[PDB]
Amino acid sequence: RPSSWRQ
Amino acid sequence: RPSSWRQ
Amino acid sequence: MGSMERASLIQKAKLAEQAERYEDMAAFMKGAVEKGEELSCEERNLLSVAYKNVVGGQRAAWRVLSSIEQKSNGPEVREYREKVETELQGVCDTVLGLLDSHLIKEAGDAESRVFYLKMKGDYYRYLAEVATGDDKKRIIDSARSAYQEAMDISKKEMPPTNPIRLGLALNFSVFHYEIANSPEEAISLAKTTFDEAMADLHTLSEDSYKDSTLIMQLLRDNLTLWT
Amino acid sequence: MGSMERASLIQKAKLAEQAERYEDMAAFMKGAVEKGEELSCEERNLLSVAYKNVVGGQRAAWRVLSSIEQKSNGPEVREYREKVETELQGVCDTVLGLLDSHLIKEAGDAESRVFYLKMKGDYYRYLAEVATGDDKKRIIDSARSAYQEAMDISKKEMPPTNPIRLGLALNFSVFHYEIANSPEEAISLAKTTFDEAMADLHTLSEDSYKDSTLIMQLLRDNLTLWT
Ligand SMILES: [Ca+2]
Ligand SMILES: [Ca+2]
Ligand SMILES: [Mg+2]
Ligand SMILES: [Mg+2]
Repeated sequence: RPSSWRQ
Repeated sequence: RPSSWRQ
Repeated sequence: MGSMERASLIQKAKLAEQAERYEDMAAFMKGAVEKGEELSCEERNLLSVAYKNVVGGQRAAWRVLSSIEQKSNGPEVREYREKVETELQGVCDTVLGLLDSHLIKEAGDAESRVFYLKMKGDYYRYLAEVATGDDKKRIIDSARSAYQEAMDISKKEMPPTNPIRLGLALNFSVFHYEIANSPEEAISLAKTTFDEAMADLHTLSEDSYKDSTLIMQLLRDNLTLWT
Repeated sequence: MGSMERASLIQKAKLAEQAERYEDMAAFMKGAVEKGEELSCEERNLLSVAYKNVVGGQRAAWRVLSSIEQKSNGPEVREYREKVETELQGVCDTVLGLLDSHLIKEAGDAESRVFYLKMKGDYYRYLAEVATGDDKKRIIDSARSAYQEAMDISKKEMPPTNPIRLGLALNFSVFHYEIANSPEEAISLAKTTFDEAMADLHTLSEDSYKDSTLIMQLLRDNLTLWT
């Protein structure tokens, strides 16, 4: 559900 | 460019 | 996949579809085909969806790399395009091998035989998209011959609104436009297919009407692109 | 990849990225790492993007299958979830092996050492997501230890707006919330990270401001989800 780092 | 069949 | 039950391979192909794991899906359906029994309508669709998604991703990658390669004209871009191209050809050869051993020869009903011949036309078309050598004309004629047999059966044995008949005509029209350099043949086929389907819609249930009109819209989209 | 030039592997990794062929990308960057030279900033990003996309697809598939498996509770769903799970663990083990042999021990600069330790925390976190056995606590502590070392270095050596420092804090906060069952730690870390970055934005160029605020927005999105 939560956002981790993404390019 | 043109559409072929797709599901 | 030789040691897995046929029913387990089919079940796992459905799971792989839900997980968007199309390479797994294709391997499971290849294993199911190699059990040697004919495929049901649902099972044929699973086979088709699996390999269409695998080769569809390879075709998309090949076009990206081919475009980069054309703009460049070291060896790396050509080498990597060739690698992707070889893997695509391998997938097409695998599908064609399943059709030839022995799906087509055991397919007696119009619905199955036309489905597999459409498939054979499509995978020769994908081979044609990347072909540049001595056999490119033969590859094109192999696609044409498979599509033509499927068309002849579909016109005698299926109503004009049959979704497989419609999807076959759609793809054979794309073959004419994109591969055979016959855009007038492509347009005529799409228009005649659309018009005869339109005149048969009155015979259909609401659900069948939805199936047929969805593919007719793809024929319309191409005609709008082409005219 | 032993027989390909390092520069050719890097070039092909960039081509694979453009073609969205992330498994190829990861194999090319694995080959580049195995040449034994340290990685540049750009090269580290290519390594990370490649494996994040590969394992990201596996994680998405694992969650689809795990959900189906939970709703079911034959062997097929469990068997296929296990297959995907094993392939994911293999990819995580490969990345961790590259970090351990020998990326981390040769990384002396803050930017490279923090980057690789963040990576080590992330791939242990992905192992933790699927872990259920004797070593699940040890897997969690391995993620925690790598993240903690990276945090300690980043706080001493990098400004609060540094994108790697921000992305590390973002991911360690997700670790706290999702893996360590420490939602208050997750919220406090996200808030303190956001607030100290906000107070340092005035020092940045327009381009650096854009980089930092983009990751701060991800911290904000999580705080909004969590509070
Ligand atoms: Ca038969
Ligand atoms: Ca060094
Ligand atoms: Mg070739
Ligand atoms: Mg397991």
